Amino acid sequence: ELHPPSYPWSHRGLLSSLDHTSIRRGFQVYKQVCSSCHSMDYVAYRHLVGVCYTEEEAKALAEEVEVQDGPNDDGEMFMRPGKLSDYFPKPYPNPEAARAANNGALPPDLSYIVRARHGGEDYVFSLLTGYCEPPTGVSLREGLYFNPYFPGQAIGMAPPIYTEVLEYDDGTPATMSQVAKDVATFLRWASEPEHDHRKRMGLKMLLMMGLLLPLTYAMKRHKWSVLKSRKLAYRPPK
Amino acid sequence: KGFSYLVTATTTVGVAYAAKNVVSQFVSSMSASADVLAMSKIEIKLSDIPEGKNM
Amino acid sequence: EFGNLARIRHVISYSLSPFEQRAFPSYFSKGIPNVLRRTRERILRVAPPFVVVYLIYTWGNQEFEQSKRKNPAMYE
Amino acid sequence: EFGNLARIRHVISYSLSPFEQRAFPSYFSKGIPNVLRRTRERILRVAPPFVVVYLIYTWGNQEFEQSKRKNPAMYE
Amino acid sequence: SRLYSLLFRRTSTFALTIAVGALFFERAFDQGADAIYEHIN
Amino acid sequence: HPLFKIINHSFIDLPAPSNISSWWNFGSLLGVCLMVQIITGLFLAMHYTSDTMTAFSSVTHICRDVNYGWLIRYMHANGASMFFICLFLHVGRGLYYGSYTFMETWNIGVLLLFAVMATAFMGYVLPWGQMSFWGATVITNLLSAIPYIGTTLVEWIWGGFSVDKATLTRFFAFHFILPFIIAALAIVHLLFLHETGSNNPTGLNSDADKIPFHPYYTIKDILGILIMFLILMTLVLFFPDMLGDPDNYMPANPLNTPPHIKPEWYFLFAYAILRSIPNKLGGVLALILSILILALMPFLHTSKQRSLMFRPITQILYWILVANLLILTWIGGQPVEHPFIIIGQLASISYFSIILILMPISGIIEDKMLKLY
Amino acid sequence: HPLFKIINHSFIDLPAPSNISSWWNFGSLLGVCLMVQIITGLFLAMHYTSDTMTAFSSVTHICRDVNYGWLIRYMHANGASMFFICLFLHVGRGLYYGSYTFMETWNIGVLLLFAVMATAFMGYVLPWGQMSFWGATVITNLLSAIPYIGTTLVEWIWGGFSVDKATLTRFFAFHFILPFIIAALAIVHLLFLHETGSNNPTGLNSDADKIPFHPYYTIKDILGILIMFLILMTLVLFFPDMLGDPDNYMPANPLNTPPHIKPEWYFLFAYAILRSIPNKLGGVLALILSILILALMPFLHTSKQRSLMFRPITQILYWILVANLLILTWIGGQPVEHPFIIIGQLASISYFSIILILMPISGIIEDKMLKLY
Ligand code: HEC
Ligand code: HEM
Ligand code: HEM
Ligand code: HEM
Ligand code: HEM
Repeated sequence: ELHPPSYPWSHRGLLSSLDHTSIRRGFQVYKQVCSSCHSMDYVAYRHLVGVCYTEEEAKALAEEVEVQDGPNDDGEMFMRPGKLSDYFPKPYPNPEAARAANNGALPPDLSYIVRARHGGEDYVFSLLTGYCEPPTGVSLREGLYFNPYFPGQAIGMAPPIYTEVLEYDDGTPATMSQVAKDVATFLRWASEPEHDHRKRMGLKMLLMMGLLLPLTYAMKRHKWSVLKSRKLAYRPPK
Repeated sequence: KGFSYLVTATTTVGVAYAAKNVVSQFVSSMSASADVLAMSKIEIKLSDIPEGKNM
Repeated sequence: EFGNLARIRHVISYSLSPFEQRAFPSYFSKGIPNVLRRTRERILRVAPPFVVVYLIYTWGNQEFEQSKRKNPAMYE
Repeated sequence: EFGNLARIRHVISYSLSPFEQRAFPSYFSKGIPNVLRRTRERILRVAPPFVVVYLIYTWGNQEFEQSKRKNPAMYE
Repeated sequence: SRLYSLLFRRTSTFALTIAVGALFFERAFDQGADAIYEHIN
Repeated sequence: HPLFKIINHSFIDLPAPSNISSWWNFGSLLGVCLMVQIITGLFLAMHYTSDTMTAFSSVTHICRDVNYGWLIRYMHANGASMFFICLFLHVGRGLYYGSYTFMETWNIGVLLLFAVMATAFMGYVLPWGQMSFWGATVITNLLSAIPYIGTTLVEWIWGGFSVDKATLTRFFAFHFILPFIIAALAIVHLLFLHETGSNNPTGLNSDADKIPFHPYYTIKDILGILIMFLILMTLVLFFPDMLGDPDNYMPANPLNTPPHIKPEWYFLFAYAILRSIPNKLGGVLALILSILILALMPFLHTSKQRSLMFRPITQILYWILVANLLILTWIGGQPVEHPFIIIGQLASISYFSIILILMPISGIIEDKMLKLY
Repeated sequence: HPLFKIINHSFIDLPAPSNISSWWNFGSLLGVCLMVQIITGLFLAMHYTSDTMTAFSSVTHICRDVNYGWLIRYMHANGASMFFICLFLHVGRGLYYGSYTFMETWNIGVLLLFAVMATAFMGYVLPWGQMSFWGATVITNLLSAIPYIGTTLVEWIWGGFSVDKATLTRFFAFHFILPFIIAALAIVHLLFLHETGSNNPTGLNSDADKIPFHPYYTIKDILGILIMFLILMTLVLFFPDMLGDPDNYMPANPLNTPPHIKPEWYFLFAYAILRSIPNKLGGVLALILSILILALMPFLHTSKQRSLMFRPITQILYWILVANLLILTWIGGQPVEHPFIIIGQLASISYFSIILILMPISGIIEDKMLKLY
């Protein structure tokens, strides 16, 4: 398999955090283009607050979407407006529905699409823009596309990002790439909602060990100096 | 003595600061999970109840 | 326990108090020479197995690639 | 451990092999008398308290019921 | 030298200085550390 | 106090050799890692559910909704990795310095090693990812190799026709309960050692030069604990997925098997051996021997010197053994195709021939060089 | 052999008093019960799920679909009841024969008693019935007594506003982990005792008459184990639901509350005391003291004779104490209404006055009768 190259991502930085405007733009992409077929089940409107949106913006985003279950006085499941506690919508009611509305193929939940695949951010981007004409000698059936990066180079998913597929509210030109980079940052975001935080803990941790180790070693060397200076002498009475 | 012990005292605070932090985060773990906190939501229908009744 | 561990005789043993002696006497003064002294007594026993591990690892990788590389003569 | 537990003197102690002696010598022969001997020695110091317990128990139960019982004068 | 004779020689005082220092160290460390993290990102 | 005596008999007034290097820290690190694992495991157990419908959901709920739950989970995973790093270095110290002549301590050790490997295997099955399910089926299938009672045993463990909820729940129970047995076996390990005292890198009788432990070596174990915590937290807070597999972040699909199934790194050496032997049973046996060959190690010592400090030919053979152990770790990773296979076959042949044949013959030759034999 | 040295010291060549009655069996029974509980608990853990949607379903699946799963579940429940029976008789033996003068053994004992009560409480919460949920809430809200530290602490254990799944899962983790701590504390309990040896019913120095344990108090412990197994099984296989409660066979409804709620039999004496004190806090404290008064017991011994074999007035006071302990067990069961309340209030007053005041005064009087005081 083609091995996606290394891209200079900001969050790839050791002490670098995720660009949150890019996570907001990538959440828009899902909301508009990739949400209808993939499922971000483990990410809920609550997780976004303090990352990409405020409380009222995420509340409006949740109330745009609608829940359809939960019983009623008649034990009558009813459709209601979703809240900050509701999770992201699902593309299809059940796995079979997925196979049905996707040419037999099952679009995997993107909840952790990146942590899932090996190339991770790199792979996702590689494929998103890696759509390419199958060369001579290879022929793909309907519902298949030659994406060098995709295993087998035959991904059922049709190319979902056409330049200017959606308009970024921020206005940043919606070029296919600018969109693939944003959705790769976002998908990364969901897979690790604490990328930034973990990194803040790693900073302070480094500093703390940075002060404790030298000192502890010193002590290790105070309490071991005694012996390390011990001079032995053999004095047979002779 | 003050040089050697100051190092012992310095180190202690550092460890003490880390130890409170580690122990603190665990106590926070046993605390409300984010999801559990997201329950401030609620709804009722006045028509549902007539005088002299609880629901 | 201590006191019944062993029997030695006439072995005098001098020592100094920790606070009375420098913490890192000639640490880099002799430390470097010693560390280097040490490395030269053990490098010939340690290193050449890992050197040939590196050669076998690279070889395997490259050989595997060549193995994967299509046989031009084949299919023609 | 054994050997350093205590100091006794001139206390001879005879015994017999298990297989040489009857397993249950006069088991019910003296067992009954002894068990009876024993009970009469502590019965006066064990039962009396619990007797009163049975009593409080009973009185308590009955009293409660009476409390539940409808007051005749009530409502009349 | 005064410090040793005052807060570092009596073990009780040694503990006192440690505890008090640690109480404030957190404030300083967190503040300083945060400044750095923010500057970085 | 009667209890205090135990402390001053095992940690304060214990006569320890004055010249033991940093390698002797590692076993204490293992004990610390054990506690750390237990503590983190307990804080995973307050939110984990051992149900196949909800296990992946509970793990994601730990990572996303519990306060610092991602921290405790990745500390648990990288602490298992740190446990196996310290375990391998502890075993390598025991092999290099001739510490296997403490035979009871060595045998309790190899029992502890078997228990730790079983605990880590069932723990890796526990998150119920794609990789966990296919990994479990694979090793459970290993048992089927048994000549006559194999099928039954496999089905027993699985608790059904194929691994399914029945397995997950009993694997949760066994993974919970075995580290306490490991702690008890570690107490027996410490006892069987104090009877004889620790060894020194020169391999000589260190009775003339012993020092206390509490004031002297504790600050050394504390420093080693601090360095191990530095490596563990830079593994958790900076590269939390460099040692794990990405395919474990997918849910367990019985209908799809991840094409590339690899057991975790520290099982790789064994994995290589298993794959190397053509016969299934042969593989299983060799695999077992791979670990067991160590137990067999105290009966193969044919030298009049305990340690390898003064034994250069056996030092060369030891580092060749470490070299092809690293080679077997690499091969396991590589897929099934030329020439990875041949290396695997040789590397396994060389591993068993160095441990079984080459080291006692070399020790005989070394005794002949010093005019001892 | 190091191990055999230890083995021979605590179970074979241990010098035991020759005249200890059947009451001295009970502690060994407790250890057996602990293992039995652990074993049965492990076989409940391979099928139990700690999810509020599936906990009752998993318990019914254990009782109905697992082969002999009803046997293991009812063995676990009635073994908890047998554990508390043997625990109460062990504590009564310690109180009657003056064994509390072994102060360290007594304090490790009362720590073990607190741990066993906490383990049984969370275990009874675990099946997630109607009675378990309302019992947990009630017993936990009890913690809500403390003014500044209490409220938050409660929700901390509840892990939320009110007991819900958050609790169940952490209660499963605790209830799993505490019996191993109980086993370690029991090892410390055995150590703090062998330093002093067991007591005899006469209360005298039994150093002149001690016998081995292997052939004399081992077959006796085996016979006691057999009798205890007869009572447990005949309380599982014939009367399986005798000690339980019927309302625990309904699922947990937060909207309804079982009309008649009561703790299990063993926790009642305490329940009575709590209910007796008007003040909530007072109740909690008295409740605690109820258990703690025992720890306080070795400082209240004012007699020159250790045992109660030759002390008839304190024997009468002891049996009055057992009598109103049974009365407090009955009252807890009775509902809140006259005159159950008054009895409860008196019974608690009499309990604390007999333990605190009446027994040392009686011991002084008994010393005066023998021309000792
Ligand atoms: C309207 C349909 C549709 C949209 C929009 C869509 N996908 Fe997909 N996607 C699929 C289908 C169908 C598959 C399964 C293809 C297969 O398995 O061969 C798939 C699979 C994938 C995979 C690999 C997993 C797999 O099983 O193939 C990645 C990565 C992926 N999509 C990324 C994206 C990204 C990034 C977006 C938008 C930013 C997106 N997709 C939008 C239909 C869609
Ligand atoms: C009694 C102590 C322990 C408890 C209670 C415990 C509990 C758990 C739980 C609940 C999980 C599932 C959550 C998770 O995925 O991490 C888990 C996973 C795991 N445990 Fe443990 N554990 C214990 C000890 C250990 C030890 C000693 C090891 C190392 C030998 C270990 C290795 C693992 C591993 C590798 C995983 C999987 C990590 C992953 O998800 O990638 N555990 N443990
Ligand atoms: C469960 C994992 C293990 C733990 C926690 C553990 C722990 C320890 C500890 C704490 C010590 C004493 C400190 C020290 O010697 O550094 C020790 C010594 C020792 N262990 Fe282990 N050990 C483990 C596994 C093993 C294994 C698998 C072996 C065999 C390969 C082994 C062989 C030894 C030997 C020989 C010693 C004595 C070393 C000497 O003094 O020369 N241990 N162990
Ligand atoms: C976990 C439950 C417990 C177990 C398994 C247990 C077991 C034992 C055992 C086996 C003995 C040795 C005596 C014999 O067997 O003949 C013993 C002695 C003793 N236990 Fe317990 N015990 C437990 C709880 C308690 C509690 C709660 C207390 C305090 C109230 C206590 C106080 C004592 C005392 C004072 C002794 C010494 C009495 C003597 O041997 O003469 N134990 N225990
Ligand atoms: C490590 C040891 C132990 C384990 C693993 C364990 C495990 C379990 C599990 C999984 C349950 C829930 C299943 C069920 O209730 O049917 C349970 C219930 C219970 N356990 Fe345990 N347990 C242990 C020790 C104990 C001990 C020491 C006690 C007594 C203090 C105890 C008392 C109970 C009780 C009373 C229940 C509820 C019984 C009922 O449903 O009526 N367990 N145990």
